[PDB]
Amino acid sequence: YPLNPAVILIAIIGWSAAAAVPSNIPVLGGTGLTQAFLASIQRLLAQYPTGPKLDDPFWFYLVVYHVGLFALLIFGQIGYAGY
Amino acid sequence: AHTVKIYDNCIGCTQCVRACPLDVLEMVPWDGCKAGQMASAPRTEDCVGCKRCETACPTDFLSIRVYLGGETTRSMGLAY
Amino acid sequence: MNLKKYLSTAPVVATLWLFLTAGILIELNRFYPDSLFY
Amino acid sequence: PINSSSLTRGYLAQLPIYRSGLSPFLRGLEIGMAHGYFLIGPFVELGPLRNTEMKYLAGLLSAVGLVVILTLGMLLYGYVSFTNDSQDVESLEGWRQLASGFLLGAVGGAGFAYLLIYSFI
Amino acid sequence: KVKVVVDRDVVATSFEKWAKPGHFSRSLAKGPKTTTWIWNLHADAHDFDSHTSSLEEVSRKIFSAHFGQLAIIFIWLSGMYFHGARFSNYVAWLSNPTGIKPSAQVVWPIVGQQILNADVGGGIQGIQITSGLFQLWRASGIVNELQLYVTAIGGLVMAGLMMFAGWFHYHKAAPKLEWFQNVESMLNHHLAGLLGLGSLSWAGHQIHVSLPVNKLLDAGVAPSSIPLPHEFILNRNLMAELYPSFQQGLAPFFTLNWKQYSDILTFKGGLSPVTGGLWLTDVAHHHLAIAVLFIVAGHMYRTNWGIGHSMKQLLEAHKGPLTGEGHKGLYEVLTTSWHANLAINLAMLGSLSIIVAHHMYSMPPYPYLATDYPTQLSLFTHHMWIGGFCIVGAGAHAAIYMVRDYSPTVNYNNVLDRMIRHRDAIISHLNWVCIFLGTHSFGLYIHNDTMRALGRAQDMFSDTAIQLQPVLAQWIQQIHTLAPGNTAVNALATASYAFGADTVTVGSKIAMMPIKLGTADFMVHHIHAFTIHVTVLILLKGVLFARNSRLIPDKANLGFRFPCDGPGRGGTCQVSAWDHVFLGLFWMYNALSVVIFHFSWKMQSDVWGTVSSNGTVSHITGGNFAQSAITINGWLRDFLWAQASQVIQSYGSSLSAYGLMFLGAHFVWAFSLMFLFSGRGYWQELIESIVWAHNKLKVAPSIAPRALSITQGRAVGVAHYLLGGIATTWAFFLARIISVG
Amino acid sequence: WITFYWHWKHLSLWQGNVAQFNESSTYLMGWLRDYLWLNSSPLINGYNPYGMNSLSVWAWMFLFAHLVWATGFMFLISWRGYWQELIETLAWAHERTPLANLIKWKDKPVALSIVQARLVGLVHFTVGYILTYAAFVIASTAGKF
Amino acid sequence: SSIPVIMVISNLLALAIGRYAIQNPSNETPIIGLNLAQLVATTSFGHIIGVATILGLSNMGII
Ligand code: CLA
Ligand code: CLA
Ligand code: CLA
Ligand code: CLA
Ligand SMILES: CC1=C(/C=C/C(C)=C/C=C/C(C)=C/C=C/C=C(C)/C=C/C=C(C)/C=C/C2=C(C)CCCC2(C)C)C(C)(C)CCC1
Ligand SMILES: CC1=C(/C=C/C(C)=C/C=C/C(C)=C/C=C/C=C(C)/C=C/C=C(C)/C=C/C2=C(C)CCCC2(C)C)C(C)(C)CCC1
Ligand SMILES: CC1=C(C/C=C(\C)CCC[C@H](C)CCC[C@H](C)CCCC(C)C)C(=O)c2ccccc2C1=O
Ligand code: SF4
Ligand code: SF4
Repeated sequence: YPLNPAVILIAIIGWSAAAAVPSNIPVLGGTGLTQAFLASIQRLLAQYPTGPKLDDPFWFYLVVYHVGLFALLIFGQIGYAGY
Repeated sequence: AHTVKIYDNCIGCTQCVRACPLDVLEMVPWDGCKAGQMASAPRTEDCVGCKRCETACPTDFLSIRVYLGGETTRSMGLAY
Repeated sequence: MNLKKYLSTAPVVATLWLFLTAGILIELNRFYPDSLFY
Repeated sequence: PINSSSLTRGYLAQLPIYRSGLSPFLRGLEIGMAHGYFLIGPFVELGPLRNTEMKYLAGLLSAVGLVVILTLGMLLYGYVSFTNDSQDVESLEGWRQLASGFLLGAVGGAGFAYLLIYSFI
Repeated sequence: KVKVVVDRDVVATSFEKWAKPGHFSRSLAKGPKTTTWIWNLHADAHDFDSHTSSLEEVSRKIFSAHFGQLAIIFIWLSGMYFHGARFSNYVAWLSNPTGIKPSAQVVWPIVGQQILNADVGGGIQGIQITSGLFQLWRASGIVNELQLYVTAIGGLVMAGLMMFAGWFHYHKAAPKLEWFQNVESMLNHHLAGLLGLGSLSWAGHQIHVSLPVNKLLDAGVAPSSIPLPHEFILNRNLMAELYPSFQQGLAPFFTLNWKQYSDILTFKGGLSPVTGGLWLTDVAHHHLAIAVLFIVAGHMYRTNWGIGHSMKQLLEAHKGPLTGEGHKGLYEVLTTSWHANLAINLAMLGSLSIIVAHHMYSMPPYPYLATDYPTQLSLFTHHMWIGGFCIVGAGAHAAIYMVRDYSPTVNYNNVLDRMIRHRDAIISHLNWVCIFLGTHSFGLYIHNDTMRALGRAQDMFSDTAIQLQPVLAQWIQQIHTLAPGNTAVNALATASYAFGADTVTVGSKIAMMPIKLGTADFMVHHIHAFTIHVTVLILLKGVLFARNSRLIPDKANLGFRFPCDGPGRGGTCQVSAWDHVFLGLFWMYNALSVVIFHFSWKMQSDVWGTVSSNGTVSHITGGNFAQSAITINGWLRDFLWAQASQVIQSYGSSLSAYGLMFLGAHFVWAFSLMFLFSGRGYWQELIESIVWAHNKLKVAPSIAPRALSITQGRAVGVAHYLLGGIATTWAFFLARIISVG
Repeated sequence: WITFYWHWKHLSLWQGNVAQFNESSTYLMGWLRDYLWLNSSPLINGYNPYGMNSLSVWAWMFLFAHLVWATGFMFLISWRGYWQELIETLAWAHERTPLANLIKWKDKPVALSIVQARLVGLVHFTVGYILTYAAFVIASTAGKF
Repeated sequence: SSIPVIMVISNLLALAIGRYAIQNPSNETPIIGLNLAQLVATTSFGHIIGVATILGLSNMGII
């Protein structure tokens, strides 16, 4: 297994740029997934002690980002290792 | 260990010896039956007491008999 | 002759005999209902 | 970096039970400290006196109670398992020193966890 | 390459072998000397790969036997339609779906059994049915008894054709092995031809018959006054009145102006407020979308024209560095073993029956199903049981594959071989997970029983004490509630009201509403996780150790089904793969019993019930699940004891058959324990004394009486245990829900 | 059967409703409904969501006894070979688990013997049978009078 | 007007994709160089791609 930690560098920029496309409107904004997700952490780390509720869409921006990131980086391992 | 005995009504068919998965039994020369051979149980230290030998014995009643005795690593069939 | 041998097999004759038996008992209770004594 | 063998046995090698140089007592002591410290947690927060003034005391005493049973268990194991006696852990003398280490460690570790929660309540 | 090749006039049609019991087996053909032979005849009758070594001859029996099964299914369906036509209140029920109880079984007046002809309404007396046939037939647009009669006759003609085809493809035109091994062709045809065209042609029925009939029924038109289905096809103006898109005809389909069919093909979600069923315009569109998917899917596999995938090439390509030769060999395994295929197919069909159970209660697909609580409870429970049995069967056939069909040459360093090579790691970890799940799921109930009994309600796992909120399930409910207009932009309403949003009522009765998950729901879900992991432990252990263990190194030679390898090695009772299936059945029974009890109680407590004019929900068991379902005592008292009231008070009423069957089923269950707890050695010795008495009176039979085999004792035991246990719940459920629902 | 009969006949006598026994005892639903189901109510309400009373111990014992009875079925229905094969994997796992594999059994763990499991199964069955009825016969009578 | 144009392009692209995509193309056809089986296969793909694209742009109010 060649490893090469640069797979993680491509996994971030590769997914983030693809996820930063402008969407329609609701429970996202129209900016994108990342722009909503990076805005969700900004207004949550502002109140560092008191964490999010189940009502908050942060939990959706977390799962759909990570389940997209983990998908893009796992398929990143197979590609670099198995040319 | 288990005790395996061969009684005189043994017809020397070899079926018990063929059935034994532990090689406990063997056929020995004997004038007592037409087959000219009798089952023997020389290696009963290896006998697990599965009674495949008795299942195979065609005589009524059995000519080979397994008396389950004191358990050992070998007789309990333990690979640990 | 082979069909008749089949119809003489245990389960067929048992089915037909117990059908006939059940029919007689059912029909006796249809015409003589609620017989608690002779 | 193999992961299965290299990182596994590399990590395991540095654990107090396996680490080269340690006397049975210091292996025990390190194992004790680690266990005593975390073992107080469930008793403090989920025990029958968790919503009383005795929440923390009850939690500490319970942990010491459990640790005593574990140490007695250790001693019984060693007595039964090791008829032979030597300085190494897997021996009558070594296992008793390990047990002594574990008990001191775990009572101290428990005590230390109790001290920090009182310090930073 | 893909060709039809058959042998002609391969088996003469003669009654000769009918008069020769056990002709099919070399061991049985000689006939009985003992009663064991009679059982063996039946146990072996369908074990075709034991009769002959020829894969061709096995395949041909299977294909022909399958037609026998379809023939029987057609007789059964025909029966259901004929009973609907002749002995039902279906026509009356169409005019009052909420008021009349569906009934399609009338009992004869004999020995007082006519008490079972219940006051169901619609001018008949009969047994209330829970199969949901009326809701199915109403969804299909059936309004009169002629339509049901003609379907029943059609069914008998299909049964006849299936019998002819079974006979024909065994006796006259038997396909060769190479015909059956056309898996690529079979999958193209089954995907595009069976599922694709099935769904397309059904969508056709829905758009042309179901839609117009149900729209007029839902508007309140008298079913007799509704135009017959063919009038909607003949007169397009009739159809255009109901769905204006029919003005534009098929021009919008060929021109890709598909939005014109927004009236007939919708994405409304939710339920009809009239019927409490899925919108049939949603269902018609679903079936169109599925049909396309399946017709497209069935172009995947290479047949006679170069294009398409080799399933062999696909399997062999899916090879990584952690899984050796990967899926190499599996194409050979699945083209040479019927049991391998039956293993997969039962796993998926069984798992499908369970998915169907969950989807059909929560998204009630049929009109007036949701508020027919007997039907809802019956359909969920039924499809759970069928699913459970199929999954255990998957275990049986996976293990039969391992004993009879597995070769190390085919499975060399492939995923199957590699699994066998760490069976100890697999089973040790699953064992551990079963102990972890059992202690931390069932332990919570025992903790709770103990704390409640000790007067320590504040020390319990409950919504009001130590809360275990199923926060992930709660979070998923929220996402599904927020879906319409958001992540499902064109969906007007939720897939299911089970997830959130509104309470749907039909009359006063609740069709569906949000199913709130709390501590009681968290706890029972971990029981389900637990009971499923253990069942998997038993069946998977059966498969991975089918051929050998450290205990029995030559287990494959002893076969799939054998009682033991004797009392030695400490005792080897129930080492066989068959005995794992035997044990798997009890755990499946355990697992699914708790599922259908969870369902029954949760739905009665928190979902089903009445909504007043004020608009206050009164549930059947008034929300007792949250505080009662967190202790075993609560299950015993507030579920079994409380809800058994209906079945045990049923004597002298139309539900008395359920009371009788409740006791009858308890009897059969208890009777099973005689077989499960005993051994044939006792029974053979008892029979010796009974045989002595017959010999004394010169009335001993030539067919020597034998105690059942060790294996048959177990088979009889588990069969009566399951029959008794399941039939008990059946009587309990139907008596309960027909009374209170 | 003997003790059920004694108890129901006496419950009916003591209540002054001999007619209940006389009419209900001639069919088995009468026994299930008018004896077992009817008299279970005080017992199973020994504790409930609303609180607990002096019958809580009989309610808890009752469930305990049903559990013990059912645990017996495991030993009576599932026989040795299943268990010995499972124990083999657990022995395998223990020896290959780091830290844990420093600890050694002195006695090789094996599945219970064929006869042992009959005895252990019968003891759970018998204990469950006795404690279940003890809790019922005491709590049903104590709860009623 | 846009529907025939997109459909012809999608069919022509699927035909071009087909020359590289299909295992062992014909090259015994005057201009397209695919056999009838492959022509039906590619045009079938071109229809699915065409219908899906058209419905994509129609849903987005582009055509
Ligand atoms: C089996 C599951 C189960 C669970 C989870 C609980 C939980 C609880 N019980 Mg109950 N109880 C149970 C079953 C259970 N019980 C049963 C079967 C009975 C018999 C009737 C009882 C009878 C009972 C009584 C009489 C009492 C309790 C009490 C309690 C509470 C405190 C117990 C305590 O201090 O534990 C101590 C726990 C530990 C020392 C450790 C637990 C295990 C650790 C956390 C595992 C960690 C593994 C880790 C992740 C591995 C990582 C390794 C590496 C990677 C680093 C707690 C809420 C008490 C209470 O007051 O209730 C509120 C109490 O008085 N229980
Ligand atoms: C119509 C007349 C007919 C005749 C004379 C034959 C004759 C024969 N068939 Mg053929 N066959 C037929 C129709 C016929 N078949 C049909 C309709 C089918 C499609 C199912 C087949 C498919 C078929 C197969 C797959 C096989 C045969 C075989 C045979 C031979 C042995 C059959 C035997 O012993 O069955 C006697 C068995 C029965 C009478 C039981 C039949 C069970 C039926 C199908 C289902 C019963 C319904 C339901 C389950 C009942 C439940 C009731 C409840 C009490 C539980 C014999 C030459 C076998 C053979 O070995 O030939 C060389 C063989 O393997 N046949
Ligand atoms: C369009 C093609 C087509 C269709 C519809 C089917 C359908 C079926 N096959 Mg398959 N099969 C096919 C092609 C097809 N096959 C090909 C090419 C092969 C060789 C590669 C196979 C090899 C095969 C085997 C080996 C087996 C099957 C079996 C089945 C049945 C599975 C059980 C089921 O789902 O019952 C669903 C039942 C129905 C939908 C009712 C009966 C339908 C009948 C048979 C007619 C359907 C088609 C007809 C054109 C309809 C006309 C419509 C009308 C309006 C004009 C099912 C009837 C199994 C079986 O049960 O065989 C008896 C089985 O063992 N098939
Ligand atoms: C109520 C009846 C009952 C109970 C309690 C058990 C229990 C068990 N079965 Mg058995 N089983 C049963 C009926 C039962 N079975 C029957 C009738 C059959 C015949 C079909 C079987 C056949 C069978 C098979 C074939 C298998 C099982 C397995 C299991 C184990 C599952 C793992 C687990 O959860 O362990 C944990 C224990 C429990 C959940 C029981 C109670 C736990 C309590 C509440 C918590 C702990 C209490 C604490 C330690 C007590 C201290 C008190 C003390 C100091 C006095 C578990 C030991 C499987 C197994 O071994 O999995 C690894 C397995 O493969 N069973
Ligand atoms: C989450 C996570 C995890 C886990 C974790 C863990 C597992 C941890 C643990 C930890 C621990 C478990 C710790 C502990 C500690 C302890 C301590 C810190 C102690 C100390 C003590 C002291 C300080 C003292 C003592 C004493 C006294 C006091 C007295 C006398 C005696 C003596 C001396 C003993 C991991 C990593 C996997 C991964 C990532 C994430
Ligand atoms: C209920 C029931 C029944 C009934 C049944 C029925 C009555 C059925 C029907 C069915 C049907 C009646 C079907 C149909 C079908 C059809 C189809 C499947 C078609 C299709 C077609 C297509 C696919 C097309 C194509 C195309 C294209 C794509 C291109 C252009 C042109 C066209 C359009 C031509 C019975 C009796 C069995 C009994 C049991 C139950
Ligand atoms: C009760 C019991 C028996 C005894 C049961 C036997 C032998 C089966 C009884 C046979 C029944 C009664 C059918 C025989 C009926 C004849 C075919 C006659 C029919 C007459 C008419 C109805 C046609 C065992 O042999 C056995 C073996 C292994 C484990 C447990 C047990 C077990 O529990
Ligand atoms: S099977 Fe019996 S008769 Fe044959 S050799 Fe062995 S002991 Fe003798
Ligand atoms: S008790 Fe029965 S199953 Fe167990 S070893 Fe003996 S003969 Fe075999």
